[PDB]
Amino acid sequence: AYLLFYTEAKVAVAVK
Amino acid sequence: AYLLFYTEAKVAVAVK
Amino acid sequence: AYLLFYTEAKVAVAVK
Amino acid sequence: AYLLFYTEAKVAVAVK
Amino acid sequence: AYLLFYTEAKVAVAVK
Amino acid sequence: AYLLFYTEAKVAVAVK
Amino acid sequence: AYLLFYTEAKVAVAVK
Amino acid sequence: AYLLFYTEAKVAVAVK
Amino acid sequence: AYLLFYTEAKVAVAVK
Amino acid sequence: AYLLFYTEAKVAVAVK
Amino acid sequence: AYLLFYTEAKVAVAVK
Amino acid sequence: AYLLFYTEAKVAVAVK
Ligand SMILES: [Cl-]
Ligand SMILES: [Cl-]
Ligand SMILES: [Cl-]
Ligand SMILES: [Cl-]
Ligand SMILES: [Cl-]
Ligand SMILES: [Cl-]
Ligand code: NA
Repeated sequence: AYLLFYTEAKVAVAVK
Repeated sequence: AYLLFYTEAKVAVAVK
Repeated sequence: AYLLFYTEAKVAVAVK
Repeated sequence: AYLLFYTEAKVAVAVK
Repeated sequence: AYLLFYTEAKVAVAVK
Repeated sequence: AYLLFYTEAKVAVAVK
Repeated sequence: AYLLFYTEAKVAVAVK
Repeated sequence: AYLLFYTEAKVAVAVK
Repeated sequence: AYLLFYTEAKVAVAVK
Repeated sequence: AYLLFYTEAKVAVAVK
Repeated sequence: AYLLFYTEAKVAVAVK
Repeated sequence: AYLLFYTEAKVAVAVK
């Protein structure tokens, strides 16, 4: 898996 | 803010 | 676990 | 020049 | 935003 | 500018 | 040797 | 302080 | 492929 | 191979 | 081993 | 400052 960044704006991180 | 890694095992990432 | 940059395009962080 | 990781998502390397 | 490694020790990733 | 990666196979680097 | 970021949390740089 | 990669070539770490 | 910081001296980014 | 940087004028990156 | 950033003030680096 | 790597054998790190 890798770290997925996404914008909420502010940066947030998910794991895929 | 900074990236906080934490284990649930698997690593998860929060933004503090 | 290791935090390893990679690219197959942009870069991502793998969790190993 | 600095090599600065950033994200707007994947990561990219800015050159400053 | 930039992803900047930093230390005050341990190392952390700042989001700026 | 930032470093752009592309497939040429081997990874190759350009600048945008 | 590689310089590999890792986390067990903050991060650290492994020498492999 | 930030740990910033840079290049003048190989790379290097600046402590700012 | 992975982008791995590497040194034997200065640091380089290995493509693996 | 390694990422080879050169500062020519914008930075340029070769794969050696 | 791992790189240890510590205080001596100035930061210092030990290969632990 | 910047991190200087030199071999004394084992590699030593100095902050210059
Ligand atoms: Cl934890
Ligand atoms: Cl805190
Ligand atoms: Cl680990
Ligand atoms: Cl900054
Ligand atoms: Cl520009
Ligand atoms: Cl410097
Ligand atoms: Na969310």
